[PDB]
Amino acid sequence: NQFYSVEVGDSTFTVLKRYQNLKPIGSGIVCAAYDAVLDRNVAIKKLSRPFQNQTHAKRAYRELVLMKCVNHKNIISLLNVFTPQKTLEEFQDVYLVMELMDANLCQVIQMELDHERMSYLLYQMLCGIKHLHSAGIIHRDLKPSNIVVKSDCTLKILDFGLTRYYRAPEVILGMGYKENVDIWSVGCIMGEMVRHKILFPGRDYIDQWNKVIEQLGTPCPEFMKKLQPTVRNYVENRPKYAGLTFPKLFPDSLFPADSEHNKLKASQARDLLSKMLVIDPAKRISVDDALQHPYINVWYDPAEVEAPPPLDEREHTIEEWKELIYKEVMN
Ligand SMILES: N#Cc1csc(NC(=O)CN2C(=O)CCc3ccccc32)c1-c1ncn[nH]1
Repeated sequence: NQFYSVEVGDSTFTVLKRYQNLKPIGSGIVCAAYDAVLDRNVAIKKLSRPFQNQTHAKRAYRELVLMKCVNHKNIISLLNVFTPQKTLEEFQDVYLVMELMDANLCQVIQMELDHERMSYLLYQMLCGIKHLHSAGIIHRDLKPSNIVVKSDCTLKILDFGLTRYYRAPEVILGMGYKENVDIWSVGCIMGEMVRHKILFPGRDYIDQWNKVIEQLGTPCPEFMKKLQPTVRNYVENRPKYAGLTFPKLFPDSLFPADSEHNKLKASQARDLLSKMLVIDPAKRISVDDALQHPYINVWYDPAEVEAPPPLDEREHTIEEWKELIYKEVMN
């Protein structure tokens, strides 16, 4: 038999013999191992009875189908998909072996970043988001914990979307959305790279909206009327805020600006934040326009952005789901 069992913290990883010296980075649970066939490190993800519920089964199938479908240098790639269980009656675990990077984007927010590396990181996030939007996939739940970094600094994205600090007002207020809903989430990550404090740290959905209007200000009347009247009632009732200007939100001291190059790049950065951190999606800058911003466009590469783009969203019983995933694991 090809596999071998190894104990890792709580769970028992029973992987192939090609993967050796596993190291835990979990929560699915994630292990970092060495592939002996490919001669390089990989990331193994144990899906523990992934068909356990519709939320689990729907996302896991979504993450399966899309990764073997999509192929980008900013969305992590699948290298091997397998299961130790031979039959469907025995089927219990799905292992997703996929490309390994060096660190998490949270680990990066704890650091001082020069404009050169920061604007390149952000550029990369936009490239993947753009390419996802061209497949008809809008992420929505974009977060740093779901973005991985190499010591390059090259960037890749782990998940495909759908801790809540990075969701857009329209997502929070159930308005319905469009492509540029991921420009909000980036502006939350960019501003966090600056402050090092999380921008809108709300304990609940209602509490999080307060931390938006305190800093940015109560959105325009034109925006208000597009809401669910029942929800619109609540927002129109909340106190009015003048909304602090972006120099006051991101003061001089935050940015590295000792040289003239840095001084210019600091305003170009704040000019970007100001366009991304907008409450009304009708006034919020688009991915296409953001890549053309003087801060970002210095990295532009059509070979990456304008790359070729590559089924439904249905309910299934957990008996129906099982077979569905097993089918796509056996491929
Ligand atoms: N799936 C998958 C993954 C494919 S790659 C990857 N993670 C990385 O590449 C980088 N990374 C982390 O992110 C967590 C911290 C960490 C420590 C040591 C080595 C890599 C990582 C993951 C992952 N790590 C944690 N959850 N998911």
